[PDB]
Amino acid sequence: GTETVGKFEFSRKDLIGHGAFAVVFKGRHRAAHDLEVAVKCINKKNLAKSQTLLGKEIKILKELKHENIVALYDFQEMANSVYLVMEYCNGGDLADYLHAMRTLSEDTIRLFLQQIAGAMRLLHSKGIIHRDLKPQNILLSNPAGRRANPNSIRVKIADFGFARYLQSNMMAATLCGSPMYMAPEVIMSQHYDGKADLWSIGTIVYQCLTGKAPFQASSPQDLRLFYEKNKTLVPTIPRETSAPLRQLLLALLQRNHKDRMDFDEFFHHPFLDA
Ligand SMILES: c1ccc2c(Nc3cc(C4CCC4)[nH]n3)nc(Nc3ccc4nc[nH]c4c3)nc2c1
Repeated sequence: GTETVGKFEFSRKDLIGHGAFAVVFKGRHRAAHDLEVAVKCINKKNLAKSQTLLGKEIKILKELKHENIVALYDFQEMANSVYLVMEYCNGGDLADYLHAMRTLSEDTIRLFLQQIAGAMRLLHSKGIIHRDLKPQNILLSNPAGRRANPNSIRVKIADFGFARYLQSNMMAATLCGSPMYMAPEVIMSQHYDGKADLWSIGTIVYQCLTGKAPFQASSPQDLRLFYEKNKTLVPTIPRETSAPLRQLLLALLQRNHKDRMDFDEFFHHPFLDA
């Protein structure tokens, strides 16, 4: 029936989410039932890798407290089980929101990107790269429910199981992330750095604007080959897109990470102001 983790409880009937490496249930605080949580647990179908990823996510999330990072309230790590008690975001993920809305207005995109940028400032200052940014890993919190403004929505980054520290004079080479949101250097099995995350942000923004990822293929292999053959990548951006947002997209969606927008440029882009 009811299972308990510290001061929190959940039942496995309340399944929120399922992946290869985690299973997520809705739960609540045992003493304040109105305080909702999401409890992330091992997926026993991939026991070893799931246990490893959840352990790593605990390590990273312990260091990252921010309004736009889904919060770790508590956790419980044992030899044969791992639980993470997470902030509950009632609005679901950005991918589903985009399906419902079809596209977002530039004003909404600005509101969401300002918030993503604030969380990315904290990762950058800590020397952490996320490596799995995609709309499914952006959660929305809508505390005001049906009576909420656009400004009311809070956006929060989730899933730090693939994140790592990267020393400023080093490069990463681990192949991870989701093919359609992976920087070209990542999917081509090359060395990469924090600018890979900036490509993924660019793809997320493009998808908000158009409803589609910017470069599509019938398979990851085919996407790799496409990136390998095309030295210049220009996403197809709708003609009515404002010039500042267009400039931002083109700077983020640079094939070559040397040419790509860097963090200081992203953080201070005028689109994020007005
Ligand atoms: C309706 C209402 C709420 C949700 C929801 N809420 C969550 C999820 C979490 C934290 C557990 C890790 C994030 N806090 N709040 N999540 C989901 N799906 C999901 C659940 C785990 C996820 N991990 C990465 N992306 C995920 C996407 N659907 C929903 C549909």
